[PDB]
Amino acid sequence: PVVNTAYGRVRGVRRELNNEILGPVVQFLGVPYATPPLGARRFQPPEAPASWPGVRQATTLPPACPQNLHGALPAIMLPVWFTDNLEAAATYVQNQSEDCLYLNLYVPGKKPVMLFLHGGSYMEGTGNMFDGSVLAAYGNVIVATLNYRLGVLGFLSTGDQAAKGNYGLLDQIQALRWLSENIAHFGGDPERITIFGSGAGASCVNLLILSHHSEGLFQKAIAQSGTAISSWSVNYQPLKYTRLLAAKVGCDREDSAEAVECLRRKPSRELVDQDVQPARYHIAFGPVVDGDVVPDDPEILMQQGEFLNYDMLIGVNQGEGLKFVEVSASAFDFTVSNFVDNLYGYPEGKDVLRETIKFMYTDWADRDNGEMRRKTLLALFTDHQWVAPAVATAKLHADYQSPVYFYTFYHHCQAEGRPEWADAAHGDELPYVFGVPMVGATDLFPCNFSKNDVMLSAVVMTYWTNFAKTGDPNQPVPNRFEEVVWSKFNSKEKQYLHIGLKPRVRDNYRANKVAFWLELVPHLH
Amino acid sequence: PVVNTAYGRVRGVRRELNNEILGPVVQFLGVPYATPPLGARRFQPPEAPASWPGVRQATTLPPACPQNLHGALPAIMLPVWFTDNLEAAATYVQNQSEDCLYLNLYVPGKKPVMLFLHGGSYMEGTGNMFDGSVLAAYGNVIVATLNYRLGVLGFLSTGDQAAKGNYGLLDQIQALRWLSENIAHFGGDPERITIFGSGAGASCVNLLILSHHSEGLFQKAIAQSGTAISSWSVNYQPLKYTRLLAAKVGCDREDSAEAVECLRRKPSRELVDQDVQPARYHIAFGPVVDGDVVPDDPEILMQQGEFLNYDMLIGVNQGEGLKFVEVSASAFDFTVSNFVDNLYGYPEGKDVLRETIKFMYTDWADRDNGEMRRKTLLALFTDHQWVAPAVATAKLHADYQSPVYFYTFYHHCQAEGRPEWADAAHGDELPYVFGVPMVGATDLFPCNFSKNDVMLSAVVMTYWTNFAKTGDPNQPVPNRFEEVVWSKFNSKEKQYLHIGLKPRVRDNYRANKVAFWLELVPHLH
Amino acid sequence: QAQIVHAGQACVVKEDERVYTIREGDTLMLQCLVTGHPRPQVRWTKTAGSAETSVFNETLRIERIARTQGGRYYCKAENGVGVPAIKSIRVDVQYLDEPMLTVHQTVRGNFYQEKTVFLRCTVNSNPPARFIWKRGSDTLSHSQDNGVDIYEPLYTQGETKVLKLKNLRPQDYASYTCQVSVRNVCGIPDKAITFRLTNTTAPPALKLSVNETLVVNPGENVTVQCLLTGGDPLPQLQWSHGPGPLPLGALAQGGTLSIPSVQARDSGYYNCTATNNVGNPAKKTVNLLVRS
Amino acid sequence: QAQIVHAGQACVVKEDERVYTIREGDTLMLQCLVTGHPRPQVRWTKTAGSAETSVFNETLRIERIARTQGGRYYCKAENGVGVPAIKSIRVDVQYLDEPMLTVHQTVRGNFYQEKTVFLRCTVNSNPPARFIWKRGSDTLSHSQDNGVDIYEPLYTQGETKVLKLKNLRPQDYASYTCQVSVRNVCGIPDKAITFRLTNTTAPPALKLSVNETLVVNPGENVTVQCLLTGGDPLPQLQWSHGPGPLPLGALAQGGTLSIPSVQARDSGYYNCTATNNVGNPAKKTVNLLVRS
Ligand SMILES: *[C@@H]1O[C@H](CO)[C@@H](O[C@@H]2O[C@H](CO)[C@@H](O)[C@H](O)[C@H]2NC(C)=O)[C@H](O)[C@H]1NC(C)=O
Ligand SMILES: *[C@@H]1O[C@H](CO)[C@@H](O[C@@H]2O[C@H](CO)[C@@H](O)[C@H](O)[C@H]2NC(C)=O)[C@H](O)[C@H]1NC(C)=O
Ligand SMILES: *[C@@H]1O[C@H](CO)[C@@H](O)[C@H](O)[C@H]1NC(C)=O
Ligand SMILES: *[C@@H]1O[C@H](CO)[C@@H](O)[C@H](O)[C@H]1NC(C)=O
Ligand SMILES: *[C@@H]1O[C@H](CO)[C@@H](O)[C@H](O)[C@H]1NC(C)=O
Ligand SMILES: *[C@@H]1O[C@H](CO)[C@@H](O)[C@H](O)[C@H]1NC(C)=O
Ligand SMILES: *[C@@H]1O[C@H](CO)[C@@H](O)[C@H](O)[C@H]1NC(C)=O
Ligand SMILES: *[C@@H]1O[C@H](CO)[C@@H](O)[C@H](O)[C@H]1NC(C)=O
Repeated sequence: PVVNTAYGRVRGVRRELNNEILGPVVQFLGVPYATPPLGARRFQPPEAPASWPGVRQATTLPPACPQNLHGALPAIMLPVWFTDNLEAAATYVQNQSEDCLYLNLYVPGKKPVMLFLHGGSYMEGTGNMFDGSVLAAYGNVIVATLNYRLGVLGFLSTGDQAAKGNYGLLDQIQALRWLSENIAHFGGDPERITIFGSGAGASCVNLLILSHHSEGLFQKAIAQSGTAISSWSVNYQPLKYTRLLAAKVGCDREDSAEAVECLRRKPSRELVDQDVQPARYHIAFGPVVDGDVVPDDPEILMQQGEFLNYDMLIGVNQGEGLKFVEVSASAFDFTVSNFVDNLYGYPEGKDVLRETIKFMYTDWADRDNGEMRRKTLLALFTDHQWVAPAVATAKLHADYQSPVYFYTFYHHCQAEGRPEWADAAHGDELPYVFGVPMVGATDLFPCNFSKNDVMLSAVVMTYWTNFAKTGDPNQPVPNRFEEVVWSKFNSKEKQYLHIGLKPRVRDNYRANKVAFWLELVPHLH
Repeated sequence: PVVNTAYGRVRGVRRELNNEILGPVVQFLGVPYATPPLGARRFQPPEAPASWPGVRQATTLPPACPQNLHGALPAIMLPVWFTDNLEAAATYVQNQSEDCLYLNLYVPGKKPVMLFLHGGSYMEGTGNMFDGSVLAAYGNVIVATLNYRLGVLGFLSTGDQAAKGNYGLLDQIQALRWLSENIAHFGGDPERITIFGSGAGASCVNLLILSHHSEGLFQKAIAQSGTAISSWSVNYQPLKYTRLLAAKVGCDREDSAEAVECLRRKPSRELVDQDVQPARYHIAFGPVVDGDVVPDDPEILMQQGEFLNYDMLIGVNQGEGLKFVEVSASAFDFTVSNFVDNLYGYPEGKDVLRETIKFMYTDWADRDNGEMRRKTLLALFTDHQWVAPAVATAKLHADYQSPVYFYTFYHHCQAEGRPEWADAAHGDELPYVFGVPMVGATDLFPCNFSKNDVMLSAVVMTYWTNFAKTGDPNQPVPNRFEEVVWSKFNSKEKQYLHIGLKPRVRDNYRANKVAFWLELVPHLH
Repeated sequence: QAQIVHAGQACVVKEDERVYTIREGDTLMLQCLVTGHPRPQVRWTKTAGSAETSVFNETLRIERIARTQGGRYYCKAENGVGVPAIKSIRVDVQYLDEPMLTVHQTVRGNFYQEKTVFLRCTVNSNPPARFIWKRGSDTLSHSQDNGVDIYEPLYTQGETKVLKLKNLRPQDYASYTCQVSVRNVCGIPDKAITFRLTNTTAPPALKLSVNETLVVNPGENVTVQCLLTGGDPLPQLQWSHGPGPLPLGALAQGGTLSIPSVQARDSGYYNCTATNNVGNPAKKTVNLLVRS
Repeated sequence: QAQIVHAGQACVVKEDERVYTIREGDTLMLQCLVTGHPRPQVRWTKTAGSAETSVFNETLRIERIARTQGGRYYCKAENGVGVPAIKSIRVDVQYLDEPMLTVHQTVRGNFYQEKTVFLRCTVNSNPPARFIWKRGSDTLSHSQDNGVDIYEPLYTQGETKVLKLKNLRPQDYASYTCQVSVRNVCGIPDKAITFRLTNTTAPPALKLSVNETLVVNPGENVTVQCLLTGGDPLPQLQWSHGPGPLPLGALAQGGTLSIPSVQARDSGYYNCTATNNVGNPAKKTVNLLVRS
């Protein structure tokens, strides 16, 4: 299983899946797609990788980028399965080196390509957690999982020319170029490339939709519970947190090029172990508005129509922000108070906004018990952070004749502390996207999978791969989903597909709440 | 059919109804219950009537109080059938004299008493429009319809001692005393007296609930689409409009007793023909807070629990305020603007209030067409003027252990320009309360009555008379209403009976809108 | 021929119409005056719901009036001549209880740099109270020190007010006083309560000297200890049983619970709670079980 | 080895970063500069959705740019050495159209004494316009003359502003001017529009010289008159047919509609409307029918 590329020759490894219907796949774990950003190339864009004359043996998972899961994790914005199973996640990142710019391919006549941008919170994670072999063997698609520079080493910016930032996004663009001029060797199609991600990875997806550097690299995009307009999507105070971190590692020099200069000397171990606390519901190191890879504010870019007509498949889960609620009336008042003060910049009129928000999210048929208060808090965070930005993005893109397909994931997976009667939290759609029910519960996703889980997983995998092929999620390959036509999404009808055990297509999801946050809350202040 | 009273002897007249199931009744049309308030007694409380030695022949309808239906009617707050059929209403008021303090009795072993306080807008109407003979012959109850002083001659006040006001309410109290010590001669029960009215008459009902002068006079009360806390319930600028009217009739003297003194000389014809325009959604002459018959603000009286535990039966129609809407987005903005400026005293923050009200009453699943805009305006006025004050009154009274029964009238009567698919407007519950379907469509209520109308009329008459008897609307005498238990009303459950073709008992009517107007809008300003 | 006017010349507080405004506990007396060609009957009725709780003397006198006796009254002349006379008074009985200050830090992780602390003050007063927040001897507001907010939460009937400390600065760790005032309507003076916020201020945590479910044979001696593992302001501890109290059980110190002899009646839950107004109270349960 | 920097030294308006701000219709020119060891390819691409509308010369020049040509552009160096170069510009094409003033009295009955009048001003401008209301030569607000309000309605994208006259005083019957300004960003000067509110200002009413449904035989001569029965500012009248226009029909004066000869093609509705910006336009319909 050796294939030559424009750089070198790579030896893969064929493995059989834990499923009697799914055959074998060929895996290429750890092919380099960019020169290691080690010395001068730290805090620098990624250039083309080197060339090796022999055969590099990419039969083992490459190292993850420098992380720190010891203490102070962003449990609010992290996937729930990640926060619950920190051990089964930490086993995936025992090998960390700054030389982490590699990727992994999963291959079953030009097959489509599907690269997965893993998310979380821009400071952790790895593509090694996602075994795309099942999705590949089911979908007749090649599945790619890369590793982009994280946190400090990936998004440190000064707002100046010393550190423009967005280095991880540039690594993703470099992997897109690599696949554009190297997947043909693997029999793949550079003209049917689709990127998909969850959480912060989906934020990166929308960002690359708005970027110029991804002009000819991919055609379709899938945002799963992630957007470029949410509070934690983009960093708008890069120099602030960069100067805090610099002050932590004895690197506070009033010249940005000199502070960046000493920062390139300090070892990655002593940089990733520093914990720069950001503002509530924000990030300290992430994508920034460099004026280059992100030309301007993503919301301004989407309102002015300054983007290309990629095919977008957006969607949200029912109960994202499960970690946000884990209620007293006083506690309700307090968390709404911090909500308004943090997400709206301590605005004059915070009393009006706070009281009308507490009113809007209070079922008055019973205003006594705290169970309902918990439900309305869950709906509060779920609406403001995920549902409203998703509907706004799908609307703005669909207005300029971009084909958009919207989904709402309602059925989740049953685990300990996650009963099947509760809501589908953040990140619970990934097990069905990566065919986890069809190969057994891994230690990271310890779910009591039932036949319904397997069949639903096959349905959503069918939708996603069909979208990667033809741009319509239900056209190549069509037992609850009977003749359900996942209709398009436009600002008129706003139709979405309700994915779950009982599926249907509905016309306006949370229209009153979405119109509340979008069209009324701004005028308040 | 001659009966002696404490004052004189009266000759009635027995008439047979236009129904083969309902037998005959004895009518006493025009018995005097108070001395004519003609000269010095104009703008004065009503004293006991005179005594006649012979037999007064009360076999003809007494005259209506001085009115003016020529020009400038309050079509917004008037019953819809009244505003549509102004001719069939004007025939009832062709005889007008200031000596109008008479009443009418309808009698089928102490029978219960049910006096009807007719409403409208405090400046017109008469009890002669309501033939209680059908309700009497069906309900085994005596039905009374009086005539109280209207408009100027009935509610002119100066806020001083010269004219305390509330003279019409005092006429109603005088009729309550008359019936308390004279209905026993007619075989009626002075200990089971129930007052009921619609519109402004129901406002008067709640007022007499809060009054001290009605201490021993009646036990049960029924408010139909009328409340004492709405904008047009009570006049709070009596001296203003009294001085406007005085300036109109050459009676502007800076001493209140002298202006009242010249006003007693001017003939009633030249006083009722004057049209003093009030503020929008207000009244120029009506009940006032005299500190006597109304001790204080009715809302303060109900919040402080300063009332007696009468049995209350409140309720609202689905689409009251039909006349309010008879839509462009610009027009929506304008009428909401005048709504806020008039009903909230031109308050600083009118922009916040206006925009959040326009948001709260805008179905966002379709915000394009004007049909829905008309529906949300109808719901706006219906909620603010009738639904929210009704729920607030029932809640405040029920909190102090007053038995309250709440109803929502959904099915209306089919007439020209009033298709059966439209909403039950203001005053459309009266034809069923007075058994109109069972005797044929009068010229005032030209409805295409069907069997459903007759049966529903029998159901609501059964409820009302049962309430007049035992205080429970469904206990004496129980074909859609199967085993429906009209449950009580308390602030916990807030249960109401949905009256209509498809009846049920539901727990919280318009809870979000009621909580909006009651608990959120006040803090805005 | 029946007229009534009542004088309110009793030991009632002065103010600079129809309302009789007295301080709570003071002596109320209202003097109803009648006028009739026949001697009319006097009545002092309190507005209580009814489809003999009335004083029939010309003077309505109550030595010690509480909030419960602060409704609306009215006197009435029953004379056969004409309409009986009626005059009403609103008896407004005013007071000002003592304020209650409670800290609320609303915390898991320390991933964000916020360090937000709330200070909720609560009172019960017939006149809606006015709240003045102070830091030591500094009446503070947002226009003075913008590191704090002050607001009155809705749906609490305005009996509480919250002072928010958005991000704890070194100057925030000080002594805060909630000073509540009725504006001396009945001469009632303002009251105050104070809390010291420091680096170690924390809610309470409880340690139980037994397992959760404690199994005991009849007639044995049971002693359970309630121990503290957290709470900078010294928390107070109390025990409880629930539905049926136990005569044998005693609580000499807030931590020590003692049952001399045990019968199957004594089985059930025994909840020890520690409450120092800094966070949610600490609750540790002893499920005492008796074999049978 | 491929670098690009573009100069924006064209006939573009000055301002006291990455944005090229030009007045509408002016000449745009953007100069892309390349740098390469091999001669790289130049590209001036407008961001238009696609999964050859580009100028391949170093200079992007457009003589007359409208609003439609005011998107985002970017130049790109395609050189085989390394990553192709990309630099973007937002071309902000600004303008200020003419304001539109419309009165709205929102009236049935005259039962209330309100007499409320609204004055809605509307503009279309790339920079969100600033609105200044005047009464004659008096820039008015609520703090100056509290008999008026001024607000910008939501859900209209802020292109309109409303001046409310709550109750018409004798001084309200005057001349009101809406003056809109872009603050001279491209030297664009402010514009204005005026309305005279008087005692007789009223919306238009139309009289039809025929019945509603007009029956006509083929080949006949049809002439319908549209007459005015109301509207103080002289309304303007226009006719219309709807789906299919008629060649024979002519409209010499706004009131006179003329059809020389009639065929069954000419059947349908003919709506005459009178519009003077005071209320809802007046609409009278002639249902022209041809026998068959
Ligand atoms: C002591 O704590 C126990 C907790 O076990 C309380 O028991 C709860 O009582 C409520 C009352 O309805 C039940 O709904 C819960 O299910 C019970 N909890 C259980 C069974 O674990 C008990 O009420 C407390 N006693 C007090 C506070 O006196
Ligand atoms: C002229 O007026 C007539 C009114 O009769 C318009 O006819 C309406 O067209 C709409 C279009 O869907 C229909 O929904 C209505 O039912 C029609 N009204 C009827 C049949 O009475 C006609 O469109 C107008 N022509 C114009 C404005 O050019
Ligand atoms: C998970 O286990 C429970 C009980 O042990 C069972 O009721 C449920 O059906 C299981 N779910 C499956 C097998 O999917
Ligand atoms: C009223 O008349 C219409 C048609 O003329 C009829 O369809 C409807 O059923 C009638 N309603 C009745 C008789 O109640
Ligand atoms: C704050 O408290 C910490 C312990 O929690 C202590 O170490 C520190 O000295 C304190 N700061 C002072 C006293 O200024
Ligand atoms: C239980 O304790 C009490 C007092 O501590 C003591 O009087 C009693 O004897 C004890 N019970 C025994 C020892 O069985
Ligand atoms: C106002 O207009 C009326 C006619 O509508 C006219 O009679 C009156 O004189 C006018 N007022 C003036 C001109 O001051
Ligand atoms: C109709 O009118 C036109 C011009 O008014 C005229 O030329 C024509 O002859 C007329 N048709 C007749 C008279 O049939």
